[PDB]
Amino acid sequence: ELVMTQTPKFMSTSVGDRVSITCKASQNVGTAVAWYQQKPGQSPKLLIYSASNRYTGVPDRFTGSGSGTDFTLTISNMQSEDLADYFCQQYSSYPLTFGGGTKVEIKRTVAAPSVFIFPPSDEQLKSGTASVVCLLNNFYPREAKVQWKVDNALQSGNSQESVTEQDSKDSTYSLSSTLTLSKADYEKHKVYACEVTHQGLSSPVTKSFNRNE
Amino acid sequence: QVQLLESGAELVKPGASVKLSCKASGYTFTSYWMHWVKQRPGRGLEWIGRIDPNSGGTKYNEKFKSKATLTVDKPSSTAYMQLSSLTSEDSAVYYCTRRDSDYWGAGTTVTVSSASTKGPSVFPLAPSSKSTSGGTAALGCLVKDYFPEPVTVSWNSGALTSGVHTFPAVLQSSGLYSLSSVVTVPSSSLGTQTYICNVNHKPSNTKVDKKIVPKS
Repeated sequence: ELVMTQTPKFMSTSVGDRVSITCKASQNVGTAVAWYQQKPGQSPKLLIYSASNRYTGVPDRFTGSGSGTDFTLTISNMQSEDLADYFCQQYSSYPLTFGGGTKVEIKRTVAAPSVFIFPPSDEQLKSGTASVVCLLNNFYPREAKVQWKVDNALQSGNSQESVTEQDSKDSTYSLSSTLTLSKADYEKHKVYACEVTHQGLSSPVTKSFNRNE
Repeated sequence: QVQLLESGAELVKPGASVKLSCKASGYTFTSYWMHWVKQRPGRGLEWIGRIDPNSGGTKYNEKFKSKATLTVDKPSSTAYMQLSSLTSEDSAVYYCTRRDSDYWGAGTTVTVSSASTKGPSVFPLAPSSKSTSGGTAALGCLVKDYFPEPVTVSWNSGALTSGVHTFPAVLQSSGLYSLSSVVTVPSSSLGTQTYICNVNHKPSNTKVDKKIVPKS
């Protein structure tokens, strides 16, 4: 099949800046190329067809160009709401093929996370398990480190975390980390702490609680 | 066997089959080619094939010729895609396209696994008790041990949206998922306003409304 090589794979752009994404076809595809935009939790939306035609409603900020094997999608005056995955397609040769996609993130000023820790509920404990949760709210950049400590012992291998998609309004991220222990293990220690390290924190922030109540 | 309506999500056993449906707009056109596309987590989009509801004509991507079958019920103007001999490789989000819409159809998810459906247990993530601040506080709900995806969470039945963060589910080593949803609110409202997380795990027909408050 015809391969569409899209670059770059990831991009961080500040609001107001220009975005340039390219797709290279392994064989000549004329102008039979389309560009799509897929926002978080949404289905792909057609932006450009036949290489350079804007679909009705798409703003002039989005421009498709190129012919033959080299195609480009340009986004000027990037808006916070433009964050999303962009993909190209070639419909000249069968089977129809797509580029790997480009994830465009919004680059904004650094924002330190607001940290919160949650002890396991008595209800869960009665079931034999203890989940301890640490929330890192509205921060930027996405890079952040959460270190769980139990009576000063650094934990590893017993936690999992997930991050929300970048906020379309303030361009921040939020992260939740869960430390999971058996009820028996939970009742062998006193101090549970979540230590957070982030670019916006001159010194790491630690939230904690003593097992009780 | 398993029928999957557009925008739905269904768990199917490996080796079995599933049939997705997609209704045509109903508008009159000579041709109405509807395309089917597959999307996986860390993979690029893949084109499966197309079908013309008007004529019944089809065209497939050679790669899916043996596993996908496109058909149409002309009377009800409905297009179907059957996926056979399912494997973990078939787990993905599928989209159908329409010529008179700039957006592809919703997103229909297939989960291929032999693991049994299991409803979640919901636990409270209560605001700092005894040591509560004065600025902003946080509370939430931990939806643990369920299968398959998805689980949805709303707060106050949709009335509360500001400050809500519902996280992507995490797959545990047990093979079950866990998901957390939190919301930040004024530390002063903790004494009056009610905060309820509405959890729904459609696969197991499990719905839970849990009021979350600082523990005494």
